[PDB]
Amino acid sequence: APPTLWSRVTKFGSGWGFWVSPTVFITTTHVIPTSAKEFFGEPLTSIAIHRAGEFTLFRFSKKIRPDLTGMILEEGCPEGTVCSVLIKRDSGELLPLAVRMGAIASMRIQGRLVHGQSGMLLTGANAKGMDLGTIPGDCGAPYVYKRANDWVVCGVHAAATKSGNTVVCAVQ
Amino acid sequence: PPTLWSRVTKFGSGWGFWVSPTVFITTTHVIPTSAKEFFGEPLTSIAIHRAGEFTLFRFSKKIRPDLTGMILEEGCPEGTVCSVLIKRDSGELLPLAVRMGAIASMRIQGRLVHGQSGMLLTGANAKGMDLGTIPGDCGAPYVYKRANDWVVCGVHAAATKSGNTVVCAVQA
Ligand SMILES: O=C(CCc1ccccc1)Nc1ccc(O)cc1
Repeated sequence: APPTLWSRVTKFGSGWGFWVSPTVFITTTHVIPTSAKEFFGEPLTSIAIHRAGEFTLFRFSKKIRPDLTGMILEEGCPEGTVCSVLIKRDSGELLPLAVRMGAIASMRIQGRLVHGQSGMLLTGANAKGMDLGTIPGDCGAPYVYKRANDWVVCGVHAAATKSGNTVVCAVQ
Repeated sequence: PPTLWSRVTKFGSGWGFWVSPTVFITTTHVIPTSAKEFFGEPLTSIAIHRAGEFTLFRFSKKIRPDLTGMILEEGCPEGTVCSVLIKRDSGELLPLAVRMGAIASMRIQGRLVHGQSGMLLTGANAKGMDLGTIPGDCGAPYVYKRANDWVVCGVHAAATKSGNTVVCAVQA
């Protein structure tokens, strides 16, 4: 995946978030620290926060990441698109996990109710574990795919099944 | 915290895999043709067992005492979904699901290669995404989980232009 998309993946609370532009940061709702009153040197009062279940978007009053260009964020992707989940793991290892996207679903994962775009990992037959699949620490990692020359981002990692074979992408 | 990924090591024109502290396996054509020592050990003290495009090195001291011994078998049953553990010079880890078929002699881009046939499950073309293999990937290992155990069953030897068909070189 291009160096420019890996530069947008930022360690955040108990998981990750993604810079769409200089002023727009998206994450997974449950990774946000519940007491936090300041983000990147800016108070709560100076930040626009749109929340839809497990998807949260922050828009700031000034350019946090002026090194960045605005890119396309969409409400999920067509059924059968293959995406990469841009996962950072221990020691500057970068894990772009291949996933085949399916339909909008509502599910129960280990007691919690989750809603988003379901997908199946293309890494192996049994994704359970950290070598071939996801860990709770990967929440907020972005779902991206290439189309006609450009790259699109279409959600953030919300959950994975007991077996690890199914993941859920929270969408706008 | 143990990891399979720690066993994948840069070697000659590609990669190799540590099966145990004393046992390293790779693709025969990536091995350097001019050499006196490999991992600090003089070739003097290295057993080399070649079977076509599969080579095994057994060292006379523990090069990786941090590792336990793993199960190595001569290929896997037909229809087993394996994972090819590709490391890139970018710092990327790319585990791709492959459906293994029959032992075969294959025309792959001009040349004849003997090993276990497989088909990538990412989709007929990777068009710019991390969904297929490149020449530099040769020597990467084929693994799958079976009960409580990882099995390694050979090394990445070749792939077709379209990238659909792959050959896993096996012990024999
Ligand atoms: O669905 C899969 C592979 C699914 C699979 C994964 C693990 C074990 C068994 C099966 N590929 C696909 C990609 C692109 C397409 O267009 C169609 C299919």
